[PDB]
Amino acid sequence: QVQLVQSGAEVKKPGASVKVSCKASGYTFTGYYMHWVRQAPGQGLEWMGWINPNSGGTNYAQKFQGRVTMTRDTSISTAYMELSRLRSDDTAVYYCAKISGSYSFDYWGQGTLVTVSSASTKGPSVFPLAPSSKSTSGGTAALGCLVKDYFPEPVTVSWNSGALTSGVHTFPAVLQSSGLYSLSSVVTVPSSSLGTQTYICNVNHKPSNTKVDKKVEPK
Amino acid sequence: DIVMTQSPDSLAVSLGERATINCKSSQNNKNYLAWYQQKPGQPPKLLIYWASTRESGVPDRFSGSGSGTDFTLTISSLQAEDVAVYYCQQYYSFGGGTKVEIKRTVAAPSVFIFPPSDEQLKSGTASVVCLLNNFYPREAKVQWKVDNALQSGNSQESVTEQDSKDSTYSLSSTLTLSKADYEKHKYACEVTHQGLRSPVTKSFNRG
Repeated sequence: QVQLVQSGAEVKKPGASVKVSCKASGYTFTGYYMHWVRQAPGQGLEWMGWINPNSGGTNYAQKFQGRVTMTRDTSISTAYMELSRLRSDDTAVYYCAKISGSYSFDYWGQGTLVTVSSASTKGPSVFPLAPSSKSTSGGTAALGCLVKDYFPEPVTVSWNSGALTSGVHTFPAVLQSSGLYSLSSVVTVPSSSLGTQTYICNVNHKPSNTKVDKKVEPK
Repeated sequence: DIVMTQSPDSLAVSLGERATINCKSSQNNKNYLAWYQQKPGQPPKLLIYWASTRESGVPDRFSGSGSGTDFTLTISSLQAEDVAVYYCQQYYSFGGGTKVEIKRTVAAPSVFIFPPSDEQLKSGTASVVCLLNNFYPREAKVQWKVDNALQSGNSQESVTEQDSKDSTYSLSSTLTLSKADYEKHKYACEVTHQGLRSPVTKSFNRG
């Protein structure tokens, strides 16, 4: 079983460097070139370079020449990608991928989110979106929670500790001009439930070690 | 020096029907073209290499064809499990990606509006949220009105991934004002969508 296991998400300020690792197992590490590919949020895939793990020889995309350094430690079957002089547009999920004999990437690391920003880590403020007549249509009421002004990504939201999954919609976060993210999570329920069933949104922002449980009450 | 262009950028195909994605390159006898599927939060998954060789474990409904400069990923019988972004790749170039979604019958949004909470108002800001729930297709027009004044360029929208169960979308539109701006006015979200015979407006008075 081939696995490529990358290091965890990082947050960096403009001008800093980041180093991502990629531990290979399940095949002969030195027998296959390791490549790095990155993907900015919502955008496409961008190849950065390769390393020959058997020699340390490298080749980098011209866009990254002079800022990227790829190395490997064969004793622990680990490839490394360092990107220096970071700017916010280096915000991306960085992937290591093992090339195959067909010059395709058959195995990928799970990705490492690197956020490049001057913003400081910050847990969200969680505000109810309360059901009322103005969020009631044909026996169905909508309610939700507004998850505002957090950094970095990601946050997870559940409802009633995961017991409520039907009708739940958690929206992708938007990045505000302040540099902070905000999203909403909503659920639609039978109106007849509003006076009997408690609805609680569970908001988890592991980067700031913030968990918020917000009861959302009608009117 | 090699540039890969995919066509179309986005594609809606009904359940069980055929989806085709094209990729043309800028340019042993192998074609060295790969197709990848990527779902949110996951690395891309290799589907096809050497232009037409399926990776073992990839369902037979995925097939690749093409030679020279022009290549095609075909999905026979699209399943909801196939909703994803697909990428082609030649050497170190990737196509820009093609979003594939399930096409389904038109479904009008249910519209809901949420005033700012007092908690937020005490913090100094006021977010008004307009929810468009379970609609199809994805195109929807959300207009904000503040004392009947049409709002432009001061709201932010976000749209879910297509719901695997009913193939709909939901959309949130957030009008954010300072507490001071919010107090200066007495709030409506007007929704236009293919499934609505006439626009739906939800409104509330501050207070």
